[PDB]
Amino acid sequence: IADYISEDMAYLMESACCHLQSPERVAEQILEDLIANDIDNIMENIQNKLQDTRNPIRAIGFLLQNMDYETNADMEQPQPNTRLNLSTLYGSITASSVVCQAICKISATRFLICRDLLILQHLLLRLGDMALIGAGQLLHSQQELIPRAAQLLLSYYMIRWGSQCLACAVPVDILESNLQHLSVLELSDSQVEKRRYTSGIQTIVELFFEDVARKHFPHVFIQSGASQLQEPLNWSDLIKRITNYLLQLLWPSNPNFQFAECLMRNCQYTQLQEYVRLLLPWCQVNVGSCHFMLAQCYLVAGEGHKALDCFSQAASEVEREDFLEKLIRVEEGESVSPRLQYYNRVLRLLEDVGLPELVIQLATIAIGEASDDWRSQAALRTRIFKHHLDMGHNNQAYDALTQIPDPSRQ
Amino acid sequence: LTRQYSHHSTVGDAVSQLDSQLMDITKMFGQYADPFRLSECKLAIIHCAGHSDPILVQTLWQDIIDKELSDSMGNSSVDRMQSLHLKITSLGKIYASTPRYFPLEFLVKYLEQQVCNFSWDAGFVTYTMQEINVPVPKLLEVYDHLFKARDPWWSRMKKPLHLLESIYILLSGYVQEPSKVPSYERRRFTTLCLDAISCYLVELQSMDPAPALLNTVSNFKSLQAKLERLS
Amino acid sequence: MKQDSASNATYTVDCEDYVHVVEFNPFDSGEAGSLLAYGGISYVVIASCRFQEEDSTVEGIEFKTLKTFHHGERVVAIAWSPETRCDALLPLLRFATAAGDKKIRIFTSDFQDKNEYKVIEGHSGYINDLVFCSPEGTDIASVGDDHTCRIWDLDGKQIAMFILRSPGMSVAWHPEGAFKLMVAEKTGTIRFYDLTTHQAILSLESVQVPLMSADWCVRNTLRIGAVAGNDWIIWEMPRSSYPQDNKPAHADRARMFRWSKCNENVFATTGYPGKMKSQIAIHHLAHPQPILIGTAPVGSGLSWHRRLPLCVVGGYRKLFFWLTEM
Repeated sequence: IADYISEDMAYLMESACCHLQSPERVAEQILEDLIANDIDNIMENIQNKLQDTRNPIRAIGFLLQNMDYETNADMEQPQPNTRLNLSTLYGSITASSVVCQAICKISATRFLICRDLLILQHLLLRLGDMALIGAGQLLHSQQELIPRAAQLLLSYYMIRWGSQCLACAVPVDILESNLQHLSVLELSDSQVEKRRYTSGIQTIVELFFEDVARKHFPHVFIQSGASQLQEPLNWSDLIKRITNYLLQLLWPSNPNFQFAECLMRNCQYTQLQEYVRLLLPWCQVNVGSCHFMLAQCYLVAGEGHKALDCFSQAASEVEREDFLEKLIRVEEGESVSPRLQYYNRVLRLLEDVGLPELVIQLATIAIGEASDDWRSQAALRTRIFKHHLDMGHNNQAYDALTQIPDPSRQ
Repeated sequence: LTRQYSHHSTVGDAVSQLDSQLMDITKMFGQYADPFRLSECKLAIIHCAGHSDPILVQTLWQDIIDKELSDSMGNSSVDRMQSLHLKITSLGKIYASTPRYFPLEFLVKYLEQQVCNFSWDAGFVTYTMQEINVPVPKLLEVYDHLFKARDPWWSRMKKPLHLLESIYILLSGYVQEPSKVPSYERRRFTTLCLDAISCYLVELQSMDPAPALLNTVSNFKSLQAKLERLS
Repeated sequence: MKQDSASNATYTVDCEDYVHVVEFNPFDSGEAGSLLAYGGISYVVIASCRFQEEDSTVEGIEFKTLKTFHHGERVVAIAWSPETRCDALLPLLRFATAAGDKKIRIFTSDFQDKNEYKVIEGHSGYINDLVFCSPEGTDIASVGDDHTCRIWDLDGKQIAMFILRSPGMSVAWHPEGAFKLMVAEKTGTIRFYDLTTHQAILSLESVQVPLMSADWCVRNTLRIGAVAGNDWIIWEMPRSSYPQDNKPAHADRARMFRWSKCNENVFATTGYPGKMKSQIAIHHLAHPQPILIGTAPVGSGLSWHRRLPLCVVGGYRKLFFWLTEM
C-alpha cells in the first residue's frame, strides 16, 4: 500500500488530520482512488498475500497494541531521597534533542503505519465474505479496530506536529510575571531555578522534555529493577525506555495533562491554542482542562468574553479531571460545592486582570450554583455590588444591594 | 568602583581617568555608570541632568533594590530587612522632594511584593516611607489605589489581605500619633480614613469567611471606633 | 436643558493632510510607543505615540512621524500585519490599505531604504473594510460594494471568495481562530465563515438597517458589537441569534463601532459625518448612557489603543484622542 500512495494522496490524509476531517472517510477515498488507478493488479497481490494470513484481526490487534501508549493512571509520586546524582542524566541540550528527534521519527513512521493500516482495514471491509474464512467475526471486530486505528493516527499526528512545532521566544520578564500570575493559581510548586534560556531554537516537545519529563527520569530508572547502582549504562536500552516514557507523557489521553500545563507555564499560548484545537474534537479525557487552558489563552489575547464561555464549559468537568481537582484542594474550609470553589478561583483571576463586566456575569452564574450557602451568596452579591459601583451603574448597584442576604454587609 | 570592583583589571585605569579631569555627565553615564551597572549613580546622573524617563527611573530603583537584596543573601532575614531599610531611607531622603525621581506607587508596590516574598513584617514599607517623610495621607492614597487595582499577584501569592494589613498598620500609627498629620488637615484626613475603612469593610464582607479575614474585619472595626474618637 | 457637555479631546495632534482613516497597531511592535497609521488624500503616515498614562517621562502626548508613504489615492481603510515589529535587529513594517480606486496595497518597509508596495486587483466595487489574519499574518480579508468577501495571500493571489447578498461593510478575523471570519452585510446580516470547510457556520440579524460597522470583541470572543441605523447592537454567542442589547447611539445615524482592546465592556461609536461635526460616544455596558461624549470636525476612522482605554478619531487635519476611566 505505501509504495502506491502518491504524494497527493499522502498530503490529502495529512490535510484531513489538520482540518479535523474523519480519517476513516479519507482512507476510504484514498482506497477508491487506489482501486480506480490499479494498473498493476496490486489489489490481487494484496489479496493473495492476505490469503496467506491465518488471523489478520489478531495481527492488526498486535500492531495497534504495540503502538498504544495509553497509560493507566498509576504513575506513583516520587520518593525524595535518591534525587541528587541522577537528576543530571540526559540533561544536556544534545541529549534532549536526540530524544525528541527519536519521538519525531517514531511518530512519523507510526503515522504512516496507521494510515496504511486504515486503508488496508477499508480494503478488508470491501473484500467482504468472498475471500477470508470468518464472515461474522471480521465485520464485528473491524467495527472496534478501525476507530482505534483512527485514534492512533490522530495521536501520532499530534505528537508529530508537536515534535516539529517551534516554541515562541518569550522574554524572561513576561515569563516571571506569568509565573507570578500562575503562582496565584497555585499551578507552580517549582522554584525558578535561574535557567538562562540557552537562546537556542527548541520544539514544544524539547521544551516539555527539559521542563517536566526530565524530572521524572530518575524514578523510571529506579522502578525498573536497577536497585544496584553498579549496572553499566547501556545506550540502546536507555534511549528506548526514555522515548517510551516520553511518548506516554505526550499521549493525548494522558490524565496528568502535564504537556498543556508546561505550554501554559512557558507562555506558549499560540501553540497551546493550536494543540487544544487539534485535540478537542476527538479526545474526551481532559475536555474541562482544555477549556480552562483555552480560557487563559483568550484572557491573555484580550478576548475576555470567549474566555468566560470557556471557563463556564470547564466548570462542568471540575469533579472528573485530576488537573481541575488540583485547583480546588487547598481551601480546607466547610462544605462548598467544588464548582463554586472553581468559580471563586476564576473570579479572583478576572479581578486581577481588571475585567469588571465579566466578573459580574460570572458572579451571577456562581450565585445560581451557591443555592444553599447564604454566606457565599452574600460574598458574591457584595462583589457584584462593588464592581457595578466602580463602573458607575448606580441602578444595578442598588438592585444588587437589595439582594444581599447579610444585613451587616448590606 | 574602588569599593565594589577593586578586583576588576579595568578599575585602576577607570579611577585614574576619573582623577585626571572633570567629566561631562554624558561620558560619566556611558563610559562608567552603564558598563559597571551603577544604578544609584545612574539615578544621580539623570536627576542632575533634569532627564525624566519614568520607566528608566523605575528600572533603576528596581536594580538598586534587587542588588541590595542580592548583596545581603548571606545575612539573617532581620539584617536583610534592616540593610534594605537603610538603603531606601538614605536614597528616599534625597529624591522624595522630586516626584519625577521617586516613583512612590511603584516603590510601595515593589517593596510590598518583597515583604511577601521574604515573609517580612507587613509594617516594613509603611515604616520606611514614613521615615523618608512621605506624608501619611499620600501613603494612604497609594495603598488605597494598590488595593482597588485588584492585582491578581496577591491572590497568586496566597496573601490577598496583605495590603489591608499594611493599611491597618499605617492607620493604627496615625491613631496612636495624630501629630504625624498637620493640625489644619487632620479633621479632613480622619473623615477620609472613616470613608475608606467603610469601603474596605464592605469588600471584606464579599470574600469567603476565613479566620484571617474575620481578624482583619475586627481590626478595621476597632480602628473605625478609634478614628470616630479623633474626629 | 441638559447641556450635553461635549468633552474636549484629552489630546489633539496636528496633521499635514486631511485624515480620512486612522488605525492603531493592535499588535506588539516591541517599541515602548504605540504605532499609529493615518490615511490622507494621497499619503499614509506611520507614527509612534507615547502617552503620559503609560510613560511617566512624557508630559501629555509625544507624537513622532516615523514614515510617510506616497499612496496617490484617497485611503479608505488600513489594516496592520501581526508581523509588524520595530524593536527587531531587522525592523519590519507591514500594513495593507484599501483606496478610492478599489485596489488593495500591501506596504512593506524596514524604515530605511527598502520601501516596497504590492497592488492587489480584483474587487469590482469600493472596498469598505480589510483585515489581516491574526495569528499567522499571511492572509488579508476584504469586503466591498461588489457583494464579495475576498481572501488574498501576501502575493495578491485570491485564495478564496464568498458571494454576499448585499455590500460587505465590515470584516473581522476571530481573535484566537486562524480560519474563522466574521463578515457584516449592509442589509443587517452578520455571517461567520470557516475557511477550512468554506461554509457559513452561523448568522446574526440586526434589528435595524443599514448595518454600517461591526467588530469582534478581542477580550471576549463571544461578543459581537455593531452599529445599524441609529442604534448600537450587541450579541453574546452562542446563547442567541437575537441581540442581547439594542440602544440609541446617534440621532443622525451611527457610522463606526469599535471594541476597546483592553476592556470587554467598553466600546466607541461615531455618528455619520454631518456638515460640521461628528459625535463620538464611548459606552460602558454597565451604564445606560455614554460615559463620554466627544466631537470631531468631520470624524474619520475610529481606533483603540492596544493597552490604554484611549480611542482616536481623525478629523480635518487633526487626530483627536479621548481617554476614559476603566
